[PDB]
Amino acid sequence: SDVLTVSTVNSQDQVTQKPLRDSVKQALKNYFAQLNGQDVNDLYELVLAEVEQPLLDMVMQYTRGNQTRAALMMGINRGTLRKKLKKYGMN
Amino acid sequence: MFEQRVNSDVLTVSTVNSQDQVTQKPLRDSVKQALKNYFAQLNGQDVNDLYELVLAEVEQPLLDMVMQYTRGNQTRAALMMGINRGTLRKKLKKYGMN
DNA sequence: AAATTTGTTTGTTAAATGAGCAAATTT
DNA sequence: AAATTTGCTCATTTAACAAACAAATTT
Repeated sequence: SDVLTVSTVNSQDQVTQKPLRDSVKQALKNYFAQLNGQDVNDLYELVLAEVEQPLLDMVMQYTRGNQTRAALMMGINRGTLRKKLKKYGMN
Repeated sequence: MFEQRVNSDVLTVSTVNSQDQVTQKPLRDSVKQALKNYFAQLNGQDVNDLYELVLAEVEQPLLDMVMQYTRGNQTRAALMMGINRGTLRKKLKKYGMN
């Protein structure tokens, strides 16, 4: 049914799968909670910043540094991929 | 004085440790493990859409959550995400949030 | 009766793309 | 020594943008 998922344990020590989208809902339920109406500004860039980096690490780890297969896996262009590598100084 | 909160620490999730103790790990680690899990279970099948897959799994709840916050208001939501109100309206359509 | 937000459009800017190449690098 | 990937470039398609503004809505 749904492919991006993370392991959760309940009080009965049962491990169990739960979408990543549910974790993001939580990270942000929390983000806002701990603000007290202080303006947010760049939340799109913030969330994305934190999602691109682990995606890039993990697909470069998988494709043994091969930038070319990485781009093909992710479905982005070799250029794009490089640019993003510079952005996070991952090169 | 104020204490440093690194960017990893700004979006965080509730994890339990080897001592049955609740603690806040970065969201980025949850993304890392989602993908680890994902590769393990792939078994040499070709992939061609992993960016668009991760993006969809992430934008959908970023949107869902921000529009709850602005009690449905598209203008503030776009100001507070940092994107043009047109993109926002477009992304919202993309997932039928209207 | 405001003030704001929506829904839609326009022209402009910025980003992403594909193709091409020599020169490194892996095979 | 052949095959592939890198590190550029250029040019082209596509997305994101800010600025409008009448019509609907919320204050």
